[PDB]
Amino acid sequence: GPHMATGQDRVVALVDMDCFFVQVEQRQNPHLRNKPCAVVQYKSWKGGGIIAVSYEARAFGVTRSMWADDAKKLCPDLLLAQVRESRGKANLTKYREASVEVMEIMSRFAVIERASIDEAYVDLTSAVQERLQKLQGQPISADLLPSTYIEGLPQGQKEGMRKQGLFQWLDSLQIDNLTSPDLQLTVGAVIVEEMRAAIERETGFQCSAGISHNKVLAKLACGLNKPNRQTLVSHGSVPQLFSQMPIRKIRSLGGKLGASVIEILGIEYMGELTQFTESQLQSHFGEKNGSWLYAMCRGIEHDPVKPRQLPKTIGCSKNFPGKTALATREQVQWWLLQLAQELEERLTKDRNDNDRVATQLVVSIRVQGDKRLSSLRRCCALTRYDAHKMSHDAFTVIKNCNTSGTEWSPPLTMLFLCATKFSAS
DNA sequence: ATTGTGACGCT
DNA sequence: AGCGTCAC
Ligand SMILES: Nc1ncnc2c1ncn2[C@H]1C[C@H](O)[C@@H](COP(=O)(O)OP(=O)(O)OP(=O)(O)O)O1
Ligand SMILES: [Mn+2]
Ligand SMILES: [Mn+2]
Repeated sequence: GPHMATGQDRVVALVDMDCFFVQVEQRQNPHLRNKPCAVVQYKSWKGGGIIAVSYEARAFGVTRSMWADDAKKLCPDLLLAQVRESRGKANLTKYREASVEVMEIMSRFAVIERASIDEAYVDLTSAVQERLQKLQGQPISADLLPSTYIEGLPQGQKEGMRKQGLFQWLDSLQIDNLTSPDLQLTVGAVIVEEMRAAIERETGFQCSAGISHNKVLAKLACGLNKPNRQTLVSHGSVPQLFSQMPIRKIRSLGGKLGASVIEILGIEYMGELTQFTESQLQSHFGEKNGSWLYAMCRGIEHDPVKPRQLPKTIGCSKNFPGKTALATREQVQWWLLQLAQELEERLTKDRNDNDRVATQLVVSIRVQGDKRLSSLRRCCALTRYDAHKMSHDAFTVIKNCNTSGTEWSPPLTMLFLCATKFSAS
């Protein structure tokens, strides 16, 4: 009823760079622009593993996780850019530094939560109030929303439809009510157009975005119209949108929890969750998950945009699959040193840029025969940014996992070093 | 023989 | 603390 909180208090956007690693390589190498092309890691096994794919290449069926040899079967003219190799492993520095370029621009407009290397949430609530006060009642022109889709419109050529839906939306707006959530979302979308224009002018990178009242809806919205477009998902659009939305498409429901929601309740679509009481959902999925589901299927989520532009952890990982598994102590020591040297480089740079020091070193490994991705995770003190010391300490901490009696058994299929627990410096 | 990350929850 | 889930 009237006391029914509608979860319409905030304006939240999710900005995601289109095929980000590919764009980084296309900026650097103009020969790759506007072409089917992908970014690959390594090159020996089946041509390398594809980790990013241009939209031209996606049209042929090329996807992430595909081997390059197989992608070339689908797309014989596919162009490839290789991830840099340093110290025997893939090194993602070029893409981290490009991400920082973009995040720094986004931070001029509003508070950002770095959600991954290529995407960030934006809390636009205060920016919208400021922009509304600056407007003082004038209507919002379609010209201010040149790449915006209004989800669910029009109702009652793709660009033609986009413009029809946008006109229907803007005609319907009550511009004189500064408290209308729909108006607030629209102004948020204006600001996000400006943000996206700034990113493209100052980096060359294009991105898509979602604008809604919370992070889950903003992330869902972002994927509705890609690439190089943005989508506004209003509170009112939620019943129709969710009525045919597979549960696995909502952030955090793509895994075993979503599968159990489907199996236990006997439903397929997000909207079907509205038929259950909060207590019913809590009984199946726990107190937190149940309350979250009960609100989220109504379009309501309260998870804040956290003020956090930097990663909380700095990690270095390598898999050693099949016959590359490590079977000698020297092999284990040498790779621990390689990882620790990349970690030391990145940490020293982080301490200089961001005025902080890590204090905990996490060491994880995967043993051949383990079906788990991580077999053992142990922590030690990180007291100095010294690669030899970090590697000696990781060895000291994992050494009792060798069940042999110079050899290493069972052979190691993964090494992982992660610097955590940062404190101001 | 998806790899290399990175955030967060549970107990 | 160590392990598990989820998504890029
Ligand atoms: N499994 C992975 N392994 C390594 N890198 C990955 C993996 N998944 C995603 N990435 C990298 C490459 C991507 O360019 C970057 C951003 O991821 P993501 O937003 O999901 O897709 P994308 O930016 O490549 O295309 P788009 O967002 O337009 O669909 O992170
Ligand atoms: Mn992306
Ligand atoms: Mn992304």
